Amino acid sequence: DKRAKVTSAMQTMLFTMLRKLDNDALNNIINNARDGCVPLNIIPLTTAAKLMVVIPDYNTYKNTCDGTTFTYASALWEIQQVVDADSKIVQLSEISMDNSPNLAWPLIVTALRAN
Amino acid sequence: DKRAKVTSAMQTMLFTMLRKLDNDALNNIINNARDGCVPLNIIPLTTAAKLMVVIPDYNTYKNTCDGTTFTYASALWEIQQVVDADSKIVQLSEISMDNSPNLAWPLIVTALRANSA
Amino acid sequence: NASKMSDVKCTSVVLLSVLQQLRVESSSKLWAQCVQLHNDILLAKDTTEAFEKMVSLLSVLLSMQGAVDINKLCE
Amino acid sequence: NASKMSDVKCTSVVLLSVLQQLRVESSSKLWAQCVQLHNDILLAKDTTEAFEKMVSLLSVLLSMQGAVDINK
Repeated sequence: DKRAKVTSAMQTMLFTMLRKLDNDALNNIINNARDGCVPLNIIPLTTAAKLMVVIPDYNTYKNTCDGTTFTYASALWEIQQVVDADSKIVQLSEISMDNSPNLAWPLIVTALRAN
Repeated sequence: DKRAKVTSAMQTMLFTMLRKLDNDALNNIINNARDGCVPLNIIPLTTAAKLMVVIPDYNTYKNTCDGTTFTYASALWEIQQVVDADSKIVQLSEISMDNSPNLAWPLIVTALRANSA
Repeated sequence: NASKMSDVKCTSVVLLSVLQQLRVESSSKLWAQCVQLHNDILLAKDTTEAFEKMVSLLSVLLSMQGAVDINKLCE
Repeated sequence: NASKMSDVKCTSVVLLSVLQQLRVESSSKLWAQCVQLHNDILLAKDTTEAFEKMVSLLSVLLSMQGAVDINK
């Protein structure tokens, strides 16, 4: 309807403006969201604040996680837990190229903001 | 408190964005408004539609009016009425360089759009 | 000029928000006219139409006497 | 830098309007957080603060599953 056409135009313009801003942190969270790596809470800005993010696949995991460090929104996050689609814990050693087919994706990462 | 500061910041940003757009019709109405030449109602967009504007002084009048034509917002307008600050009707013949000091500025011009946008 | 279209549309959203804060009444015909102009700008396909509608929408703000200080806002 | 500041402020007003149209206002406490972030961006001292607050505000939209389609 008319409301939907206006909304579509406004949302399209929003993303065009964001792209033109060309800020590293905004680009990072938008590109991640395009791949299905999305936050589950408001991304916080202070040390040790909590962040939960969906990690949809092994490629996203490897591009965002190194050891216990998650890199996202131009910041570092200390991974606390990784849980599967069945809410069951996943040990980091299980998240490998060869073993990932056996995990219940998507995973949810819970982390705390570093420095 | 903060509500008035947020409003000031939003309004300042609005005019900065308008300046960056650098459109002649927008620049004309903004620059006229800065000089006190302001619309009294929403500017219409169709042929023969009505508009009222404050003309603050003879310098503005000379910059915007020639005969029965008012030029404003990148459009031409046919003048229907000029009233002075005493709410008296000014016939267009009296708004001359020689008679301008006898008029009660500011004037309010009522006009109809000459052509469609 | 297609490169400016996103900026005119962004500005139209700001302008409508500025008018809302100035208490332009929701039930008013003027508010309905402001909303229609904003919607038409957002839906515009060429800058010529967007700018003509922006002229009308901006005139609402310019017409509110002493509600804003235009010289201050343009310093 | 200054024009980046005006553009990010404009974008924050658009982002709040997009959230408003998605009916976020009915969720009063989330909406209050969104308004506060928008206000922080409009009052931001420098682009670093504006962009950090915009990361938080945009994350509200990105967290709304299926509410929009980012790929388009």
